[PDB]
Amino acid sequence: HAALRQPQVAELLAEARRAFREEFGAEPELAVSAPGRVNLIGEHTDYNQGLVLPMALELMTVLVGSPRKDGLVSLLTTSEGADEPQRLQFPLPTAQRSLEPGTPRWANYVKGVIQYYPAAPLPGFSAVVVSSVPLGGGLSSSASLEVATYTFLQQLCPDSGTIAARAQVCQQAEHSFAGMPCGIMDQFISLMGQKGHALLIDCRSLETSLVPLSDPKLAVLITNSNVRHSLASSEYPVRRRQCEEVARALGKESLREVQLEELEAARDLVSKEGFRRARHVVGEIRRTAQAAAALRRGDYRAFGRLMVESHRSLRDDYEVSCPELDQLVEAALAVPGVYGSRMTGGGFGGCTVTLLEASAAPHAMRHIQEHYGGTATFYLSQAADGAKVLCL
Ligand SMILES: O=C1CCCC2=C1C1(CCCCC1)N=C(Nc1nc3ccccc3o1)N2
Ligand SMILES: Cc1c(C(=O)NCC2CCC2)cnn1C
Ligand SMILES: OC[C@H]1O[C@@H](O)[C@H](O)[C@@H](O)[C@H]1O
Repeated sequence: HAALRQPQVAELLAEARRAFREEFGAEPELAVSAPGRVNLIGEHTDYNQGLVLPMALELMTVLVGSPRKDGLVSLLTTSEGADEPQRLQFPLPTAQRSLEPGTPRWANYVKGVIQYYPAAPLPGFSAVVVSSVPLGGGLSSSASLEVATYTFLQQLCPDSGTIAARAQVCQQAEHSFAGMPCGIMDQFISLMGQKGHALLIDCRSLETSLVPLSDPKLAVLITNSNVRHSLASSEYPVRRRQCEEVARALGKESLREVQLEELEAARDLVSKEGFRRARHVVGEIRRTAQAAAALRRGDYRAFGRLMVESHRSLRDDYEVSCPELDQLVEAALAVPGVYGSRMTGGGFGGCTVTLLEASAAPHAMRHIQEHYGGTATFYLSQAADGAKVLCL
C-alpha cells in the first residue's frame, strides 16, 4: 500500500500503438492525450457560475488512430474496467441519422463528442483508447476521454473556436450521452492544464488564471475511497435544481451574485435545505478566492485550513460527503505535516485531496489506510499538462 504507479505518456503511447498495429494491421497516424483532474477547492461551484481551482493530473487517457475513407468509426479500448464489448463500430452521424447512447457505455463518451463536434467535414477514423485514469473513480475519467476525443477530431478536421467552446461540446456529450449534467470544470481543466500549475477558473466569466503549484517540499496526495454510492449519480442533478430554486427565489441570475448577508436576509424565501445548499455555495466561492490568494503567496498552511472548511461545508451544508470520505479526511488531518484535506469532485464516494509536506507523504499513506475501514488507493501527483497531440 504505497502510491500507485502512474505510467508515463510514453508507456501509454507504446501500449496504444501496439494494440492498434495489431487491431488494424497498420501503424496509427496520430496520438493525443488528455488528463484527468483533482479539484483543490471550489466544489459544487462551477454550475453556480462560481470559482474553481482544479489541477490536471499525471493520470491520462490516450487515443491513437488514423482517419478512414469510408465514413465509419471503429474503436477499441484496452481499459480494464471498461464495459463489454471492448470494440464498437458505427457510421458517422448524418443530418438524417444521429448517434445514440447505448452499449457499451464507454463508447457513449466518444459518440457524444462526435455528435456535437462543430466542424465539418469529419471523416471516419480508427482509434485505440487507453487510460490510467481510474474509471469512474472520481478523477474525471470521462472528461479526459471526451477531451482526448475532441483533441483527436481537431486533427481530423480543425475547428475554429475557443477553448471554452470545446469544453462545452464535451460537457454536452456528458449531459446527452452519459446522462450526467456536469458543470464545466472537468472538461475545462482537461483542456487547459499546464505542468506545475493549478488553474483558477471563473465559471461566470470563463477567465482562467494559471497559479504556480510546484514546490519540492509540497505534495498533493489523492486518496481513492474505492466506493461510489448510487447517490453520486442521482443526487447531483438534485443539487443543481436546489441551487436554481434558491437563485430564482432571490431574483438572482446565479448564486455567484448572492452573498451570505443577502442569503440570511432572505431566509424565509427558501427551504431549510435550500438555505444550507446556498450557504455552502456562497462560502465556497469566497474560500476559492481566498485559497487562490494563499497559494500565490506560498501560504500552504492557510490553503489547507480553507480546504478543511470546504470539506466541513460539503459534509454538513451541501450534504454530499459520505462516511467513507469523512473517515478518509479525519484520518489525513491527524497526520503531522498535513496542511489540509477534503473530498474532491462530486462526492458520495470517489477521492479526497490532501495538501501536505512532501516528506509527510508515506506517513499519511500508512495512517490513512489503517484508519480506513475499506481499501484505499493512493496517487501522488504533480500539476500536469492538459490536452496534447503527437504526430506519428
Ligand atoms: O460507470 C460509469 C458511471 C460513473 C462515471 C464513469 C462510468 C464509466 C462507464 C464505462 C466504464 C466504467 C465507468 N466510465 C466513465 N469514464 C471513462 N470510461 C472510459 C473508458 C476508456 C477510457 C476512458 C474512460 O473514462 N466514468
Ligand atoms: C505534451 C504531452 C504529450 C505529447 O506530446 N502527445 C500526446 C500523445 C502522445 C501519446 C499521447 C504526451 N504527454 N504530454 C503531457
Ligand atoms: O465540484 C463538483 C463537481 O462534480 C463534478 O465532478 C462534475 O463533473 C463537475 O462539473 C463539478 O460540478
